Amino acid sequence: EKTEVVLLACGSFNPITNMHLRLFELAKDYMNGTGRYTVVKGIISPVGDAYKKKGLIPAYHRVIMAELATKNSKWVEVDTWESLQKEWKETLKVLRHHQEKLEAAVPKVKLLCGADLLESFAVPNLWKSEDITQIVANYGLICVTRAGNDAQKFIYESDVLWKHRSNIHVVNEWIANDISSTKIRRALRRGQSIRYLVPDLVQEYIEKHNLYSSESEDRNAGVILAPLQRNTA
Amino acid sequence: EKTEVVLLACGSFNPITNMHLRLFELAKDYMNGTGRYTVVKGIISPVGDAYKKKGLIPAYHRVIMAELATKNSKWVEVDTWESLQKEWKETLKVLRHHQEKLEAAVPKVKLLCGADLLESFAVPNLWKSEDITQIVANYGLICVTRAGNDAQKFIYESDVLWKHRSNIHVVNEWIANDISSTKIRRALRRGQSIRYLVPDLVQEYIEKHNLYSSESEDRNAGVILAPLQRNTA
Amino acid sequence: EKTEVVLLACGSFNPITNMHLRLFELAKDYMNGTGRYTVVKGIISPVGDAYKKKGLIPAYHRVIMAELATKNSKWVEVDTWESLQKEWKETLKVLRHHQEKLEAAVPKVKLLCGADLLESFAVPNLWKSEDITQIVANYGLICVTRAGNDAQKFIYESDVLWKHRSNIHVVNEWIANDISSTKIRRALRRGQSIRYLVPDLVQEYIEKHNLYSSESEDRNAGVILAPLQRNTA
Amino acid sequence: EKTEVVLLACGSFNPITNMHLRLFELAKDYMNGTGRYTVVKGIISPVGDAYKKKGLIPAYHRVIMAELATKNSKWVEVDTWESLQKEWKETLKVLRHHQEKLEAAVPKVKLLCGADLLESFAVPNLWKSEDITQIVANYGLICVTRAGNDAQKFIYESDVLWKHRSNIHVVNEWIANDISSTKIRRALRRGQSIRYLVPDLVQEYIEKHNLYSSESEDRNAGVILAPLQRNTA
Amino acid sequence: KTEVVLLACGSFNPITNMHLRLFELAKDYMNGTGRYTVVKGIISPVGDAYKKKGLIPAYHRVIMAELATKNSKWVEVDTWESLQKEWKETLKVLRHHQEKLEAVPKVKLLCGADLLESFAVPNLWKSEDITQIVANYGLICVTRAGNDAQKFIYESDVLWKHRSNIHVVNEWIANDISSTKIRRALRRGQSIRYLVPDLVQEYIEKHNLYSSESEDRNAGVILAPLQRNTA
Amino acid sequence: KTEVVLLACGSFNPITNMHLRLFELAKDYMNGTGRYTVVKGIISPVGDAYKKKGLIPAYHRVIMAELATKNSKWVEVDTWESLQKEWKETLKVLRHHQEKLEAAVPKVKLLCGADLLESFAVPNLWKSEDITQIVANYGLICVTRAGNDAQKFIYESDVLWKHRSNIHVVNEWIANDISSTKIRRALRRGQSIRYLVPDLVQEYIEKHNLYSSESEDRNAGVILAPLQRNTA
Ligand SMILES: NC(=O)c1csc([C@@H]2O[C@H](COP(=O)(O)CP(=O)(O)OC[C@H]3O[C@@H](n4cnc5c(N)ncnc54)[C@H](O)[C@@H]3O)[C@@H](O)[C@H]2O)n1
Ligand SMILES: NC(=O)c1csc([C@@H]2O[C@H](COP(=O)(O)CP(=O)(O)OC[C@H]3O[C@@H](n4cnc5c(N)ncnc54)[C@H](O)[C@@H]3O)[C@@H](O)[C@H]2O)n1
Ligand SMILES: NC(=O)c1csc([C@@H]2O[C@H](COP(=O)(O)CP(=O)(O)OC[C@H]3O[C@@H](n4cnc5c(N)ncnc54)[C@H](O)[C@@H]3O)[C@@H](O)[C@H]2O)n1
Ligand SMILES: NC(=O)c1csc([C@@H]2O[C@H](COP(=O)(O)CP(=O)(O)OC[C@H]3O[C@@H](n4cnc5c(N)ncnc54)[C@H](O)[C@@H]3O)[C@@H](O)[C@H]2O)n1
Ligand SMILES: NC(=O)c1csc([C@@H]2O[C@H](COP(=O)(O)CP(=O)(O)OC[C@H]3O[C@@H](n4cnc5c(N)ncnc54)[C@H](O)[C@@H]3O)[C@@H](O)[C@H]2O)n1
Ligand SMILES: NC(=O)c1csc([C@@H]2O[C@H](COP(=O)(O)CP(=O)(O)OC[C@H]3O[C@@H](n4cnc5c(N)ncnc54)[C@H](O)[C@@H]3O)[C@@H](O)[C@H]2O)n1
Repeated sequence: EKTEVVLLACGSFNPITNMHLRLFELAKDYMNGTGRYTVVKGIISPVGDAYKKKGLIPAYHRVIMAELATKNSKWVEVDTWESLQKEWKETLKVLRHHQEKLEAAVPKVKLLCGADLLESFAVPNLWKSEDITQIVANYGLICVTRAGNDAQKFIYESDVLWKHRSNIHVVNEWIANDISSTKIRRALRRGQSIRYLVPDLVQEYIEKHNLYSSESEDRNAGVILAPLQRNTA
Repeated sequence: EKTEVVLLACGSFNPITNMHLRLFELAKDYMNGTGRYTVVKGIISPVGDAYKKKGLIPAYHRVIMAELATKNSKWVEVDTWESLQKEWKETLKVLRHHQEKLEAAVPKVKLLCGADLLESFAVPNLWKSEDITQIVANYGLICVTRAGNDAQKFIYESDVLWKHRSNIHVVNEWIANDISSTKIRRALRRGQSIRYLVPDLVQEYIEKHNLYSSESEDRNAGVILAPLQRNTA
Repeated sequence: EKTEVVLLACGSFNPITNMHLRLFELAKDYMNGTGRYTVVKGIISPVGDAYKKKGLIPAYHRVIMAELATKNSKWVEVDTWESLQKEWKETLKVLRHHQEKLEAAVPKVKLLCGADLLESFAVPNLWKSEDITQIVANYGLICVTRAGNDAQKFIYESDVLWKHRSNIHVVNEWIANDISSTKIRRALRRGQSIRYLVPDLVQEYIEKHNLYSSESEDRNAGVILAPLQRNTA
Repeated sequence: EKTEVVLLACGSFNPITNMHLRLFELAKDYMNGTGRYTVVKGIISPVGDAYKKKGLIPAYHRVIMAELATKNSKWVEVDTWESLQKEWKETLKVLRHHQEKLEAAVPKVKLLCGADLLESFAVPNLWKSEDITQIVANYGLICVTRAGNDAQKFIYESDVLWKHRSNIHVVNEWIANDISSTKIRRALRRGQSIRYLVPDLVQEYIEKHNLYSSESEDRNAGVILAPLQRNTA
Repeated sequence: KTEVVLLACGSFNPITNMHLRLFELAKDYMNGTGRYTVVKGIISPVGDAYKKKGLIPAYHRVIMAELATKNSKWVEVDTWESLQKEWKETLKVLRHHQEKLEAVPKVKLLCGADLLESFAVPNLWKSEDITQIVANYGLICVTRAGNDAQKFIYESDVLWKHRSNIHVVNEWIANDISSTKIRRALRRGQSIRYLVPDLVQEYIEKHNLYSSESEDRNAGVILAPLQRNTA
Repeated sequence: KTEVVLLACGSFNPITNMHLRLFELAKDYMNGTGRYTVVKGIISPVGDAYKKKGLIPAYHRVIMAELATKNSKWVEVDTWESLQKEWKETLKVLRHHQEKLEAAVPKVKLLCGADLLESFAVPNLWKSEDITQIVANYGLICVTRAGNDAQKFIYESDVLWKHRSNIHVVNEWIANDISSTKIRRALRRGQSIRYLVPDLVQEYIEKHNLYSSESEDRNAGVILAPLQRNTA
């Protein structure tokens, strides 16, 4: 009766934090709460290094931190397909990849994300307009956020999003958590504690290997983010 | 050279969450960061049932969760003295109890709190005025908050806090993660997940004893908060 | 397939304005837009004089203004049942009266209101707690507003509303209005035009009978609102 | 004794809405209210197609809607001069034309506008600086807005406007209902009701001719707004 | 062109650059409409009978006001209200000054939005006093929160009805040197140089006028207006 | 207890009660920490080579600064910077004054508002090595009403955060925003600026009719010296 859903979260996870994990908890409670869906699985998909984002450390490490973070998760797992791509892959292709994989009574894959990601649809050249359309019309978004009217507004201001609003589920986050990866790296560079902001095993892995520093933050400096490069050219 | 410091936090811890542990980490980085102090220990002291606060579940439950929460901490521990007293004890007595206990070169106990508690100083009949003075003049306050200017202002607006401002340290939390006990109890009453908001051992203990509910929320309904009863009469 | 719905707006309509009529258009588009409902009728039900609200003019006139306002509406009508009650009737009973009437495959009546009304649920004694419960659980509320996180938040802070959140639909209204009856009456007493804020026929009816003045505003001065008097005593 | 005044509003009126008409009502109450003026007429002057604004439908439709909107008004009418010119006309010329036309103890024509228009004086190349000076110095400006202190600040920040401020009247709208033309088109594209947001005859005219759509919104896409083209090149 | 006399009542406990600033702002504004001509400014310190918490001796407040205006061509201090052994309503102070001028310029009350909004504080003003002040004299209300004052006026049928006699003067230079904050600064021994005129600063320092003790004067005592009007 | 000298660089166009208030606030703060003793305050107006739009002749600015502090027991004016032919970096001004004191030696600290601090992010306005040296070897006493604005600006910058022990954020609780810009605007419109600046500065401006639409246009279109030098 209810539609089975698989939550897919793409992102750089640089590094993964408690907020990324909360995203799944919140979305699951929300989708299951509607009485219309059954969340069967969650997937964390770290982006490959060809994404070229500034300060992005090696994919293998981000994949290991995510596995450590979901070690004790009964329903959330890590998928490495994206991390292994020599050519950065569009989110639309990742969704397609996962939907097809499930096909091989079939659960539907929905993109799990936050407000920022939804709003980035308006950054020039970051997304191919046709991609935005197929993502909302054929897959769906589960957008979690502390600024719900911020997202509702953004959806209202765009004809394509408004038209497919039935597939964009905005999930309010009442507990104010804004544990960004960027503030974690900043904390690490300064020798500050990040305990209780990221799983214990992740924090331990990061400190053991000094993964984050001024130097790592410099990776890809002056380089153009893959999507931008490819959509402008 | 450096003044050694023991950070003490009184509160209901109903229940303890990642945020209370996070307060300790933050306060310690800040105090050690000044170069003028060395934080040798943190103490979590749950309030005894005589506090009579609404929704306050039994102290043994709150103490065990706080103990489970700090089990894997190397410097934060729980002290049960206050929870075991038959009569509710003023924060100043708790600070004094602990300061004396250390005398037996001697570390200074300092109160660790959020802006809310600092602000509660103005609540009529909540604090004896000589208490506030002794606390800030003889012990000290380490006030952690996301609303820095709020606290700075509160201090600026009181002749006494301002006079002793050198003994009051406002610590800014740039990684906003406000996991209140109230929001946790609300989530629990609603069957929502609190995974990653509190230590796994705390969650497991909450689950096993089905701790928070509409009925628990009702405890002490209509009773008058202990310090209010005492200071009024 | 789709659930048929009848929207019922209770209120003083003192006087009815363009925003009251907008409520129906918005709600209808929203409900039919979900693809899960079919709005078959709108009902404006002006409150009887026994409600005793300060400044409330005779019900006969409020009913006439509502009739004139919906003269050209194909689906929104006026029901006088409430206006004729010698004893003020609780909204729950009005809802019940209309649902029973429909039972003579049966459409469901839902209360159409704005966020102000939803929030009035917290005014001490204004609403019987069990009434609120039965309204959200057995009928439903379609709440329109320019402050949706206003309403969303109000629902999140109440266990009973949250529990029945599936029966409460928040409809964002992006075209920022704010045309309260109270400001229309203030305008009239000041001899200001209210054309284009209310239907032409309503404006003309008001002008012809000098309905609103300082005298009309004093009606019921010093009298307690019916629900308050009945729930307190 | 009292200076007679003719309020003139230039604009695209694409489409006209209840808000554009309320604007005249408010300004009239204000100007007459001061005891120093007598408003004898209001003129809506739709901009011609040569303005080249994106999404601007043909002037005949906009003029007709505007006439339908004012058919039932006793003092506000539509003037077509501006729209009949082959070349887009500077607002100052439109004002001059009308002042001259009245000289055929003579009423003063004053520009009637919202805050948006006022603030557009800062847009690079949108207005020749001598035009601004002449408009405010020789005719006058009646600025109706819900952001009164906003308009006041904009005037304070400009030497030109401040110097002639006695000829600028900021009228506060306390009964806000910002029904922008942009939001009306947005609603039309989406099949949403606009009943009670525009005069019934406008609404019916739009509906009979299916006026707004994705296609109309594209008109002049990529074409440079006439004033910009003129004052730049 | 109507001649206007700006009358400012209040504690001036102590007078600050902001109070003086009020006159300059109002003058430029009224004179700027072309419909008026400001001829004089009168600072009138309230008498000690007002009984407001922290109010120091009128002798000092009068003296500081005089020092503040010593070099003022058009603003002066009127010690009448101060020498009143019985606290006088603002209306009566306006009358006193109107009647004094006829022995003809119109006296208008100069003030801030606080004072205007205080019309809503229970029993602080006799409603007929409000009506007569706005109706028969006029308010020149200076403020940084202009919409604060406009909304307050819009919300009251009485003030609205007399809106033409209530001139709201915006002040765009965000400065709010309240007396309260000057006292606070002095109790804590911080400098207030450049927030009040040099002579008032020097006067205050030389006599250690403000303190925890001076702040406690009249503690627990009801405000004159509140007493008279409630009983 | 470390002896300190507060040095304020800026256009001072014109100086107002607020710039003066800035010194009083910082000195009270610094002395109140019980770790410092503020011995002197120096106001140093930028030279005309700054080329900032609306910047009137440096000589007038210096004189108003002198009149403003004529009665100041501890704050004085220094024309060295205004007399240089080429616009001088703040780092060089600080250095020049620290070297002048060396002739138990007092430390010169830059006194500024949040704007200047935040200006560190303006592209090409400051050499990054210059920022590091100013904060590491001299220090910043930043006065402001938006304390969290500044605290946050510091928190977001690794170099500033790193040297935060040398950056003191002093909260101004008595809002006192008398910007030079608003003073010039008021004067152009003939409004009174009495009690916004010291009486003597006010009298001087009046006597010389200093600010006008015309002066406000000085250097119109000219690129600010730092931006010019750092882009080339
Ligand atoms: N297909 C395309 O054209 C395209 C353009 S960008 C893009 C993908 O978008 C991603 C960008 O990742 P990133 O590093 O910028 C983001 P990051 O990895 O930090 O975020 C992962 C997810 O968590 C969300 N999130 C983060 N913090 C919060 C919070 N505090 N509250 C609620 N939600 C939160 C983010 O919006 C995101 O959806 C990449 O995976 C990239 O491949 N696809
Ligand atoms: N001595 C007295 O007169 C007196 C009056 S009240 C009082 C004591 O004060 C306590 C009040 O406890 P409670 O249950 O209300 C508080 P709770 O137990 O929730 O808080 C514990 C501590 O965390 C702080 N804190 C909480 N959330 C945050 C946050 N999100 N960010 C930063 N800091 C935060 C609080 O200020 C407090 O210091 C009691 O234990 C009581 O004994 N003493
Ligand atoms: N059953 C009870 O215990 C109970 C308590 S009060 C109550 C009923 O509640 C009603 C209160 O009526 P009233 O005069 O206070 C309200 P009014 O008649 O002014 O409003 C009618 C409806 O329009 C809504 N509304 C008005 N303006 C807007 C706007 N600008 N934007 C969005 N929505 C708007 C209001 O929320 C309301 O739902 C009465 O009918 C009363 O009988 N029932
Ligand atoms: N002369 C020039 O150099 C010059 C440059 S632009 C210009 C003219 O200015 C015009 C602007 O056209 P447009 O498309 O923006 C007209 P639009 O139809 O959008 O607006 C008409 C008027 O209503 C006002 N208004 C709108 N909404 C509100 C509201 N919600 N509350 C209060 N007031 C409101 C607007 O500011 C405007 O004055 C054009 O007609 C153009 O010819 N003249
Ligand atoms: N007649 C009555 O019923 C009545 C009630 S209160 C009253 C009189 O009202 C006065 C209240 O004096 P007080 O001590 O409370 C006020 P204070 O003396 O501090 O203020 C004097 C004036 O300056 C204004 N002002 C203050 N700060 C600002 C600012 N930052 N910006 C712009 N304007 C500002 C105030 O509103 C006031 O008009 C007294 O003189 C009292 O006699 N009369
Ligand atoms: N060295 C470099 O690379 C570099 C780039 S810009 C620069 C210097 O920075 C200066 C900029 O001067 P300017 O004319 O832009 C600023 P202005 O002269 O107006 O300011 C003087 C001082 O007052 C502070 N201040 C201003 N308003 C307030 C307020 N309201 N509250 C608290 N404090 C305040 C300012 O930050 C500044 O430190 C110049 O002297 C210039 O030489 N150095």
